[PDB]
Amino acid sequence: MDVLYSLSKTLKDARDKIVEGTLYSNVSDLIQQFNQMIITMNGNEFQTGGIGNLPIRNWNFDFGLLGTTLLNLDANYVETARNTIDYFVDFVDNVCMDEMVRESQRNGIAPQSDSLRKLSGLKFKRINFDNSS
Amino acid sequence: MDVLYSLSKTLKDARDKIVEGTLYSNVSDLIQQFNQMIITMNGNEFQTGGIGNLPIRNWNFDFGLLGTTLLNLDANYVETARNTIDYFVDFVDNVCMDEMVRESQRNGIAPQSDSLRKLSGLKFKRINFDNSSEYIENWNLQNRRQRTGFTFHKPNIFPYSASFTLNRSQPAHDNLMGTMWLNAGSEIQVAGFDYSCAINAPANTQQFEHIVQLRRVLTTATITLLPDAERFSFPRVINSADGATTWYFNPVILRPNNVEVEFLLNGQIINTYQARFGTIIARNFDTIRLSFQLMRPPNMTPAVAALFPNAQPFEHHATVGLTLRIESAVCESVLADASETMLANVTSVRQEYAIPVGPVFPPGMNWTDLITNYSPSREDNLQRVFTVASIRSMLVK
Amino acid sequence: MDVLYSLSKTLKDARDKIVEGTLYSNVSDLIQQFNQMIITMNGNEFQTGGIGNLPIRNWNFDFGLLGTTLLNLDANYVETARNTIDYFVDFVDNVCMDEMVRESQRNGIAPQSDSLRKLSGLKFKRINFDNSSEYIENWNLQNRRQRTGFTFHKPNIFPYSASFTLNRSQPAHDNLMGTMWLNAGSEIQVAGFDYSCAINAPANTQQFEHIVQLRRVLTTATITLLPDAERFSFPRVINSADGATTWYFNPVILRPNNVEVEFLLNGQIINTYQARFGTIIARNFDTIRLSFQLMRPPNMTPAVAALFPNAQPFEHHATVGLTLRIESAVCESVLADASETMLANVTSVRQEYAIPVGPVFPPGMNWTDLITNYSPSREDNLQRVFTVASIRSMLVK
Amino acid sequence: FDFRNSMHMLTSNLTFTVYSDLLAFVSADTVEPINAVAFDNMRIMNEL
Amino acid sequence: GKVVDSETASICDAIFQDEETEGAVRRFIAEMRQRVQADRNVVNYPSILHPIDYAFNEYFLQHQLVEPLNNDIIFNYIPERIRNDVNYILNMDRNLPSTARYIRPNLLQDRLNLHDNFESLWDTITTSNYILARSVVPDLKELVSTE
Ligand SMILES: [Zn+2]
Repeated sequence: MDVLYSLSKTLKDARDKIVEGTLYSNVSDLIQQFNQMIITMNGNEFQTGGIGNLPIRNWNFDFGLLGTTLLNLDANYVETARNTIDYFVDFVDNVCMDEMVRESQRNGIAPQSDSLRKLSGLKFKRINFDNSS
Repeated sequence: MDVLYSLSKTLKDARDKIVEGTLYSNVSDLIQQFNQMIITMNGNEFQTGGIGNLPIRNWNFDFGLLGTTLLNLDANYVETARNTIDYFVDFVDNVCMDEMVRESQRNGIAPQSDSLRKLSGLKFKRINFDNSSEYIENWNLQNRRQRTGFTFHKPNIFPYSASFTLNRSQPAHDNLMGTMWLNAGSEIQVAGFDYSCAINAPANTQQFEHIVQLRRVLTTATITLLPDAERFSFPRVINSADGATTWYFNPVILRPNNVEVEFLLNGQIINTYQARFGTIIARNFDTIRLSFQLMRPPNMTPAVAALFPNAQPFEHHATVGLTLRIESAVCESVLADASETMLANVTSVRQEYAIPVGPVFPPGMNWTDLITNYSPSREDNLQRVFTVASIRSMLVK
Repeated sequence: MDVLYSLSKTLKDARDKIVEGTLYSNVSDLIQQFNQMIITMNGNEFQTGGIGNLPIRNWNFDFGLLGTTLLNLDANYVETARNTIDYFVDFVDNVCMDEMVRESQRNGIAPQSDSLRKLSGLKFKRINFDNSSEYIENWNLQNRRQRTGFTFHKPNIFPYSASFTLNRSQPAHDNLMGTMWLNAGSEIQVAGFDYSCAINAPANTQQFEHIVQLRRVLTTATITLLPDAERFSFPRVINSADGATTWYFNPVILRPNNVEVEFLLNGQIINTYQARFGTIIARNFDTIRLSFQLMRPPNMTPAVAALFPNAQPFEHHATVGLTLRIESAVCESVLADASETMLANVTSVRQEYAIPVGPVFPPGMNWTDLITNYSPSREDNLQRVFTVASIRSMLVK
Repeated sequence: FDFRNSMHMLTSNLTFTVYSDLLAFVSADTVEPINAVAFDNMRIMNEL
Repeated sequence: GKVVDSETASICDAIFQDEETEGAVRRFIAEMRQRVQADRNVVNYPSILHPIDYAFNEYFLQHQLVEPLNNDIIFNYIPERIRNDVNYILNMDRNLPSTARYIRPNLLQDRLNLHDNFESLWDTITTSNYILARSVVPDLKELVSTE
């Protein structure tokens, strides 16, 4: 669960703090966190949906990191990034929605979906952060 | 534009994180960003004003930097800084205000002022940072274009409208049937009245209906629906449709029968609720249709029977009603609501500086007029102007 | 002038052929041409405006060349370019508009503005290229004493004219004979009426004729000719020729007899068609002559006989007519038509900037007035002004 | 190995001149000792 | 065309000839020239490394710890005092090319508070700083004959 959270403030504090120009050092502490994620992911397949009118979209991972080199971000840097975020966006949506319907009388407080039951896994907790929401 | 934004979160995340004490470390990633700015600036002359009662202060730039040769910020460090910020504050104010008035039909969605037209310049883009302020977050997404969106408590979607429609009337106005309503802001109250209490109506039931077409689609709306329209539950003397005379309304209220609320989108029913009062969700709609009936009571105690005779004069007028309030909703277009100060900020700056009526906005930024004819040009200008107001409120309230 | 042209196909074939992706050598022959320009420019200062509500903007130049490298154009390359084009765009606009208003008598065909008079300069000619834009293609050929026109449509050759001519009339207007018509744009409708139904006419036939003189020759015209003038087939109350009273027209329509259309050039018949309805070709003409007759029906059923008595009152007025429409044609002179936006562009820019009436064009660029007195000066100014409008529309619509 | 993904463009400055030690460029003489003065300004060592 | 460095060079001449490498390659290698702007000091040279290599060398460029240099800065590396101590004369003589470049001295204070436990070492410092001092303290003059 807490996992899930990060995945977002990750993107927001991302799709927000990354604009044509900004001097790198406003994100050094950020870029890092980001990459860390990509790694943990790549290689693990995922499944969502499977009820009512909820499509069964499948997902895969294999993405390049993010050159932490440059001092001032050039437009070209952004686009090659936004294109990688828009897969996580369109992803998470399909993720939230999937566990935003299943219910359980007994332990109806814990995770349910084949998507999330795999997230609470241990090898993933290498991500949590900035829980101010 | 995006430029503008930074200039602020720069100062706020500045005038806030810079105080007698703290360890450098908290601002290392910050100080830097800051300086970068100063550089790009120094040397460029700026002009603001030249309209109505708006001063024309000119600004020169020649400022030092910020040593990074310290750990704990000594008071002396602050003051030598605050003095340099207070020129940017008193500046930005004079900047926002300047572009918070000019309007353009053709390209209203764009920058205008001799101040900003120079900001969108390329040599300045070297600044932009920390775009988490709900409004900018949405400004950007709108230029690449996608599912934009905002949040409003008791939004302001209904232009003020208070009227009636007599479906059955006669000169004496002694046996009317019709509806009267008040649509305003986020609320609708509508009453259906039948002076005859459906005495000659099929199944002794009179059908009523009230349709309200929103100028913009609302999504994820939390709505309160209650039976009765208190506003139309008391005696009134009203002007006739032609304004030639006045009629008397003496209501007695009955429960609305077969209540059905439909939230439609492009003619399609998206949500429908049958006699459900309390809190209901309307997830995506551009139209609300309220249908309800007055059913003559099949069984009446003497006191009730006495109010509804078989023949005129009809002295107690059977009335049924509904009240609907949109507590919160999301809209892809900016709107005024009950919590945000944007409309008030824009309207206030224009009023204070005696800004002349322009070609886009109605006189006085009148909300009813604006939302009634919410053209693309008015919306683009409104969004630009609301986004600037939000940038300004980060520093000046 | 020709200068001006390039400045555009430069940008279009630019803002179009340059995008995140394309391989290197798809722009080699292009990049070059581009730069060449920048050079010639930088250093020279420009000015636009100073007339009516036209913003007097000042322009300067000083832009770097390029990084004539990288294979598959990297995004970063684009943006650093688009930012340099958007100064030329917003420029040219302010340039076209400036010379899209000034009129000159004696020699009005040439450049006027302080902006353009400097462009025809020699040190600038180092730019012209790709003159396939129908209009420039024709501008050049014209400075070379040579023939060639433009392809038009549902053209606008006829100044508005709606009137009648009574060949036989009397105070009561109860037994008239004559014609009424509407010439407008590319269409002509004409009706011949004879209240007496040729009762006393030789061979019981009344001859009619309608002549229309074009202000410019049209060549290669595709024309639709149909019997009947629907516009003059209904009852009317019309003002008398002297404006002192009104007459009644109550038409009943008969087929036009012995229809003959002649397309003449300098008095000579170039094309002639006898009773041919549908699509006909008129290859070169400056005049159209429509001749048609009303022939009293030699045999009439009772219902028909009843409409045409031997003696007055004549209550049903025998009418025959023709409709002619020029679908397309070529003209050696610029004209307004139903597809091109030139006239509208010129008229619109002048109206928007409150440009004062000048010495050449009629108030409001009124088409009827313009084509009615289409002097050489008006045509030279119109062509200059239309060519500029077309250059502008390559970038700004 | 994919070429285009390996080929990069280079932003390098052009022709500096590095200086160390520094100071040196400081031309400086000194009054004659008999004329000293402290923050005082009246004179240090004033007992003729 | 002029290019980056040795390796960069080699590679080109090399591939240029491995027949099976898109006619586009030769092209690019071909017409692609350096970037030489005299004014400003710009030099954009065509190069080739590798993702991880560009990575390196890159930051090395974006962190050229080399600030400018004006007569003014020289004047400034000087204690606010002394300049305001008449007894001492200051003046300039050499000019400064807009080529001037130095290396920040990095003088962040104590950072480490040894002055509250590491006696052993302070003593060694003081000692040091002390001898240092004697080396400077000007010798005296004009005394009163001992005898
Ligand atoms: Zn057509």
